[PDB]
Amino acid sequence: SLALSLTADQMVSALLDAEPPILYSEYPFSEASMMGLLTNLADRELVHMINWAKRVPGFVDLTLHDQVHLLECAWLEILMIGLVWRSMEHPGKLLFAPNLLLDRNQGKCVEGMVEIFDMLLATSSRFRMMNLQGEEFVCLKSIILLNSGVYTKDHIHRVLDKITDTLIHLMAKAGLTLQQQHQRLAQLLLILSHIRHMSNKGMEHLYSMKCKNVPLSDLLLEMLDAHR
Amino acid sequence: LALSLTADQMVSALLDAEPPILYSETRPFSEASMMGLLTNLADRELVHMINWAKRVPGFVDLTLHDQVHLLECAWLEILMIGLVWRSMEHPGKLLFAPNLLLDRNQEGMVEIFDMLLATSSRFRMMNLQGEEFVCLKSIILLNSGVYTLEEKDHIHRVLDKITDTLIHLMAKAGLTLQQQHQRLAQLLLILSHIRHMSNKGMEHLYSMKLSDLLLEMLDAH
Amino acid sequence: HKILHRLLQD
Amino acid sequence: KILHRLLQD
Ligand SMILES: Oc1ccc(C(=C2CCc3cc(Br)ccc32)c2ccc(O)cc2)cc1
Ligand SMILES: Oc1ccc(C(=C2CCc3cc(Br)ccc32)c2ccc(O)cc2)cc1
Repeated sequence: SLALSLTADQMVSALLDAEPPILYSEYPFSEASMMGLLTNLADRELVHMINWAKRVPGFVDLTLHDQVHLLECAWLEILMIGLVWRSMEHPGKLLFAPNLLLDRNQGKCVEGMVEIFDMLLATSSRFRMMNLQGEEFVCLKSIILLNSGVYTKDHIHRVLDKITDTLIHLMAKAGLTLQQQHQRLAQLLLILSHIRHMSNKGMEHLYSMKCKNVPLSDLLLEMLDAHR
Repeated sequence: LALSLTADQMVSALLDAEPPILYSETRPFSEASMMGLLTNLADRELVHMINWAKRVPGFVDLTLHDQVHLLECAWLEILMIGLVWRSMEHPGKLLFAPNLLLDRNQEGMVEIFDMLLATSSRFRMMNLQGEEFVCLKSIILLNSGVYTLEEKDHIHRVLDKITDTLIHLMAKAGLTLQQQHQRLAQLLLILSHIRHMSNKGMEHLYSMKLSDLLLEMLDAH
Repeated sequence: HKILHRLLQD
Repeated sequence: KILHRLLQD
């Protein structure tokens, strides 16, 4: 059903209208305060992500258990790619919230945060150089949701192909030649490999400071325990 | 340099650069013994991988520092995609070595085992070709540590070439343009899982931290 | 069971 | 590093 029938334009418009809002931080130089603000922000973002995921064409058709699995698998990836997208027009900076601009120096408070910060900045620098469009971003984020946990399925692959056809459509409507269409497609999808890496690095750090007592939210704890 | 080779020359170069399938050291037991063998095998596989990377078009044009970093970042990925490739026509089993077929029922091992099995089942479903495999494996080497003064547009140029190489193979396979984009996407989305299996595999390795070369590769993370 | 369950249904 | 040495040899 519902997703495979829609045209590329209808696919884009659906994803654009489904976009989660940009939330604000609580109104930093401490490990406790730093993680506290990020934890609070991430938890409130998760609630909007779940509803965004619902408006993702094809995600509804999945059973509840599979919807849970995909969200548990890619929640940090989706949070990070959104952060990277928000930080595009802020080079050398990470826009967690409109009232929370951070550079790599402020990540020195929390262990492991500096390394992830640089990887996040490098990703944002890549989107800038590639001049990533919002229509392409919403496609990449939907792909992460459907792909990341698909091997841990036939219908999901069909929806993934639809988003692929959608990405090519966007590039074809941009004036790019066939060679430039495949190539840019490859360049975008290869970044998702790096986003996966940052998520895994971010996951193990969160779990590290979870057993070592900032008190993570109950929702975050559930998402985190899905990765053991 | 290597940015002039045609799609056919690119494939042939990678196919000729292909490392051999090493044997391991046939009774029953053991978890320690199990990871002792996999460590011994991977250690010897590393030596071939290092000299395999040299034959990868464009890799030799990079500095010693970058070559070290790229290999440090993707060595477990390259090992795992090779493992998955070996176990294509062995459903439900992993071909670590021609004299080593392990099933799922034989800490954290079985979790990665199932992911490796699922990846192999995916290759079988898509009917992955050896020409496509050597491209993906080369992509891993160049892409995994490209985002971790100096420009890396050369690496992107080689990556774009391998993309063209992949597409050229599929156009020769009789696939339509739509089928060409799709399967291209399908192949590259697997690299996300290959990255994942490596990360989960990496952390389990430096939690039980015996090979000397492996210790250097492992401490890099 | 899980909070993710309720938010996925509500 | 052994890796750097093997990339030389
Ligand atoms: O409980 C947390 C704390 C931080 C994170 C995030 C990240 C980003 C940087 C980072 C570094 C480390 Br170390 C650990 C986690 C995180 C994050 C939060 C919100 C976003 O929109 C995006 C990411 C998520 C949940
Ligand atoms: O030191 C090691 C031990 C095992 C691995 C591998 C794997 C596969 C399964 C596994 C599970 C865990 Br937990 C950790 C590592 C590994 C592996 C070994 C050889 C290959 O050709 C491919 C992969 C690599 C280095």
